[PDB]
Amino acid sequence: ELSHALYQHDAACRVIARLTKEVTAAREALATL
Amino acid sequence: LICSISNEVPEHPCVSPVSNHVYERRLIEKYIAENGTDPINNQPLSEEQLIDIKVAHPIRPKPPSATSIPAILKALQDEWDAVMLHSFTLRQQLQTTRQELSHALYQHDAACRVIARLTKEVTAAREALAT
Amino acid sequence: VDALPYFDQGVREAAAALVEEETRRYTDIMRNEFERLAARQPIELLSMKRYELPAPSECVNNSMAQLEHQAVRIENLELMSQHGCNAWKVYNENLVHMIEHAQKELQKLRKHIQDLNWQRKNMQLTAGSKLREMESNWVSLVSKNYEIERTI
Amino acid sequence: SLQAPIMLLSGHEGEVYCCKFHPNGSTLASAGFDRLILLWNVYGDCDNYATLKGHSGAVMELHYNTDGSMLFSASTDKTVAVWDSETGERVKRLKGHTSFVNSCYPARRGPQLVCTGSDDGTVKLWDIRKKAAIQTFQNTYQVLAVTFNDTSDQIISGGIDNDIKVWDLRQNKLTYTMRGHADSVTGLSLSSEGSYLLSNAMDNTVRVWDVRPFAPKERCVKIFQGNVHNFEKNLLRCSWSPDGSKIAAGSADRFVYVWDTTSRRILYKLPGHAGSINEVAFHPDEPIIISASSDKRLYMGEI
Amino acid sequence: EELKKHEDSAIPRRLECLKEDVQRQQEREKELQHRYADLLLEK
Repeated sequence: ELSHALYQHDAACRVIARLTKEVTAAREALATL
Repeated sequence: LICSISNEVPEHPCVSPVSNHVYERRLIEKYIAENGTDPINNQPLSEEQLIDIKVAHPIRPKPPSATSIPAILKALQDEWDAVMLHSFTLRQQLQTTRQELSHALYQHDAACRVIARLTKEVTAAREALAT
Repeated sequence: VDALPYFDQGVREAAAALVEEETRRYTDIMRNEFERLAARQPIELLSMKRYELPAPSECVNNSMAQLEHQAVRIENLELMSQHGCNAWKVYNENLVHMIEHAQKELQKLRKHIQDLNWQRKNMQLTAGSKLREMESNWVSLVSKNYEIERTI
Repeated sequence: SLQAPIMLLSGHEGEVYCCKFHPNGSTLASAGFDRLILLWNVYGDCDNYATLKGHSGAVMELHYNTDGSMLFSASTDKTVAVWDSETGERVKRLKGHTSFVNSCYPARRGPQLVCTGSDDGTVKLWDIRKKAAIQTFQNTYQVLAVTFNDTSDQIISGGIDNDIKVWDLRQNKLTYTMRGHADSVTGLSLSSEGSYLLSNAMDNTVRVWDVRPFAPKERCVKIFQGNVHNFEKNLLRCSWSPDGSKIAAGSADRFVYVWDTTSRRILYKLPGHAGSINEVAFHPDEPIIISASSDKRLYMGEI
Repeated sequence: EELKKHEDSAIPRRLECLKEDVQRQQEREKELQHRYADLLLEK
C-alpha cells in the first residue's frame, strides 16, 4: 500500500505539472488577445 | 529450502495441499491448532491434510572449538540477544512505517486538491481565450 | 488520477512548495512476557559463569563433573569430528542448492515486471499522440473562430 | 481486417479505368476500356452478378451517390448513362458534349446534380430531371477531371493548362485559379469533409489543396511523391480513405502508393499489378483497397 | 501488476475527453466558414 501510493502520488503529481503549464498558457493567450 | 513462517531451514519440512508452500512441521502444526487454516492463503487446512516431504537431510558443522561450556554460556547468550535486539528494532521499523504512511496519504490528498483547483483554473483560462 | 509516466518526457522544488502549502492548510504464554521484558530492558539473562574459572584446593563433585564433561567432549569430539569429518562440506553442498533456487525466483520476478513496464510504455505513446492530435485541432479552431469574426 | 488478405478480381477484357466502393461497402462496381462495368459482391466470395451494358465508349469515370442507390459513370462517346445499383437499367442518359466525356461527379446531399467535362473544353451541369444542360462553362483547353464541393456551390475542374479552376454556380465566373502543377491534371477528389481536394498530374507530384471560405490564399497544403506517369498518358485518379487519414493514387509503374494523411509518409506501396494502375479505392468501413489496372485484373488488399 | 492496471485506467478517459474536446472545436470551425461563404451571396 505504501509503494503503490508513493508511485501513484508522484504519478498524480505529474498531472499537476502538466495541468499548471496549460492553464498558464491559456492566460497569456487570452490576455494578449 | 526454507520454511515460510519462521525463516528457518527445516529439519522435517511438510507441504500443504491447498497452497504449495513448505513449512517446518512444528510451526505449521502450531498454526492449525491456533486457528485451523493455511497461514498464507487463509484456506481451510487440517493436520491430516499436510504431506511430509523428504530430502537428503541438512548438515551443520558444529564448530571445532565447541563444548558444553560455550554452548551453555556464549552461544545461547548470543541467540537470545540476537532474538531480543532484532524484534525490538523490528517493532521500531513497524512504528515508523505507519507514521511515514500518514505523511504519504496526507501529501497525496494535498496534491489531489491542487489538481482539482488547477483543473478549474486551466480550462476556464483556455475557455477565456476561446471567448 | 491520470498521469502518464512513459509518455511525459518533459519544477520538483516548485511543485513541492505548492503541495507543502496545501499541507499547511490541512498470542503466546509466559514466554512472551519475559521475552518482551528482556528486549525492552536491553538485558540478557546471565548464564553459568562457573565451569571456566574454578580453583584448586564440594570440589570433589566439581572435579567429577569435569572428568565426565571431558569424556563427553572426547566422545562428542569424536562424534563431532566423525560427523564433521565426512559431513564437513555436506552442509555446503545443500546450501548451494538452497541459494540457486532464490536467484531463479529473482529472474522470474525480473521478467514479469519488465514485461509489464514495456506494456505500459507502449500504451502511453499511443495516447500522447492522440493528445497531440487534439491540441493541434484545438489551436486550429482557436484561430479559425477569430478569422471568421474578423471578416464578418 | 475483414475476410480480405488479397484475393483477385478478374473478368475484364481491357484496362479498368475506374472502380468505386459501394456506399454500403458490401458490394462493388467497376468499369473501364472494355465498355463494361462489373459488380462483384465484395463479401463472401467476391463474385459479380449484375453487368451494366449500354456504352459506346470507355466508361472513363464511374461514381456513386451518398446513398449509392444511383450510380452514374462517364463514357468516351460524349454520353453519360445513369444506372441504379439495383436492377441495373440505363435509367437517365444525358447527351450534351460534342466530344469525349473525360469525367463526371454527382453532388451528394443537395438536390440531384451531375457535372461533366470533355475534350470540347466545356464543363456542364446537369439536372437528372431535365434532359438538358443547365449551365455550360467554356474553358478553351480539354478538361480532364471535375468534382463538386459538399455545399454544391462550386465546381472544381482540372485540365491541361496545369491550373485547377473553381466555378461559382451563381455568378458563373472563374472564382479561383490554383497554380502549382507543371503539367496536366488527370484526377481530382474531395475529402469526405469538404475540406481538401487531392490532385494527380503529369508534373510528377500529388498535391493536396484546401478549399475553405477563409483560405491561406496559397493553398499548396502538402506535396507527395513516388507516383510516376509515362508515355501511356493514362488518366490517373486518386482517392481519400473513409476517415481522410490515407491517400491512394495509382501510377504507371504498377505501384499502389498510399501516404499518411497527416505526416505525408508512404504507408503502403503494394505490388501484384502487371500493367499501369488506373484507380485505387477504399472500402467505406474496413481497411480494404481495390486496385484497378490496365492488366485487366483487380486486387482486394487488406490492411 | 497494480501499477499496470493504474496505467490502463490513466489511458482510457484521457483520450475520450480530448476526443469530445476536439468534436466541439470542429463545430466552431464548421460554422465560421458559412458566414464567410455568405459574404459571396451578398455580392
